[PDB]
Amino acid sequence: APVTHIWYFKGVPSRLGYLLDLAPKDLEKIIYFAAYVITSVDEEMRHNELSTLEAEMAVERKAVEDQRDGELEARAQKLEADLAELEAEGAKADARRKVRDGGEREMRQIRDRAQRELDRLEDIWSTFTKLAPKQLIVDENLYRELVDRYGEYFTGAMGAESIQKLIENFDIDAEAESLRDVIRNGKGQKKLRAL
Amino acid sequence: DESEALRQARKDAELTASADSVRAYLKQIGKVALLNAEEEVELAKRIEAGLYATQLMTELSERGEKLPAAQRRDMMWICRDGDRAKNHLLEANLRLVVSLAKRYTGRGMAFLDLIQEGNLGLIRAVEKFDYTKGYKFSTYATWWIR
Amino acid sequence: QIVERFGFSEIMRSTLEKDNTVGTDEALLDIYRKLRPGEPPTKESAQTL
Amino acid sequence: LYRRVINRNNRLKRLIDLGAPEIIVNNEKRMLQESVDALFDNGRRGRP
DNA sequence: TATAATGGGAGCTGTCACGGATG
DNA sequence: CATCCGTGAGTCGAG
Repeated sequence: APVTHIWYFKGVPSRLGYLLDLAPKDLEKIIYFAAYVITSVDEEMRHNELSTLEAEMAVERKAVEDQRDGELEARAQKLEADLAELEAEGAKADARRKVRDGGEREMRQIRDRAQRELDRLEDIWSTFTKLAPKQLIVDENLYRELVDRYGEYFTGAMGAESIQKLIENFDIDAEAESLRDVIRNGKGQKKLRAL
Repeated sequence: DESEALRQARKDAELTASADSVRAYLKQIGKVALLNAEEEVELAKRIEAGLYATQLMTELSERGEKLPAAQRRDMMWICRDGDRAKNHLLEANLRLVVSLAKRYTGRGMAFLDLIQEGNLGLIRAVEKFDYTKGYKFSTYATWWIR
Repeated sequence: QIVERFGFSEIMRSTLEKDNTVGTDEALLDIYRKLRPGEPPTKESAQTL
Repeated sequence: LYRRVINRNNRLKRLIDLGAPEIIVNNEKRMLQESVDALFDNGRRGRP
């Protein structure tokens, strides 16, 4: 398994970091296997299906919401039905307030559980849409969910050999002049890091 | 009881990876859940099916002839589901190794190297496991890892 | 009790005021989060260490 | 140190061959990485 | 090599003066 | 202008 020369990685300024415009701390989480790194993406194939991929993701987002508003309804039914059942028993009205706040606690949880799913489903679609070389996906379960769904659309790897891949598909001549353009611009702090 | 703060706080810590190469491996193991006695049996059942579909096709490739597209595909899936089960059991009792790998610390060989070789014995352990005897996996493992 | 014991000074009053969070649970969790990141914060795991 | 690397390089070989889960294989690799690192420049990264 | 066994463990202590990256 | 990490801090000899 390929392995990176520590002289070029940990020596500051981090030569590898500068080369790939990768962060010194982000480089770490990669080489030593703490965070996956996107290696290459078929942007075209993404585009030519982006319309259909959106609709599909959408249907899941709807079907998640639909259960939520349904699940919530049935609890609201039984919340009102129980409050009256303890009323037919003639319980103290204060003893019903316990049952009241109980329901409102259960419904909140339900909504939050669903909402977390929808936020995850959001964080998934957002991430896939805006995917590109040199992106770090530190969250694992996302990346697993990211491969399972759209694994045909990009190339994700991890560790010292992924960084090997990044160097192969590195265009020196291109990345060079690109730095010279930021140099031609007066903007100091960004000219600093481009110098 | 469960605040939104904690729920955000928990994912923040868990997501960040520590600097200690030892700790970072521990945290990885704690993900998969320990196995129920009958859960262990299940995987054993699958691996047996999985391990066997493989031995079928192995000698067949040498002799030549092969299964139809319907049989081979159905045969092939067991071979995958099996090789997937095996990987699950290993990840389950991956704690077990590190349990009795701490005990050989400070003996002229590193902790991690101890745990690895440890896992290396665990891989052989799950292969020759048998669920016919009602013994949990943990006992036929320990003797193999040690 | 914080106001009681250390109230004679303005620097401690200025401290309890600028205090970010309150609550016995939220304090233990807070310290746990800054001591050992990478580990799930139980209310029983921050009380223990 | 050389004896350290080759021990971990070889152990990777056996692991890859045996078809180990990714959690095990990667752990070796990571170790292999710190082992080459420790030999080239010790103490630079992490504890010596 | 079949009872069952499932997440580590020592930390290290009293510098000093500087450049570069960050603020 | 003030922090954090990594790198300097005399020579020979002796045991």
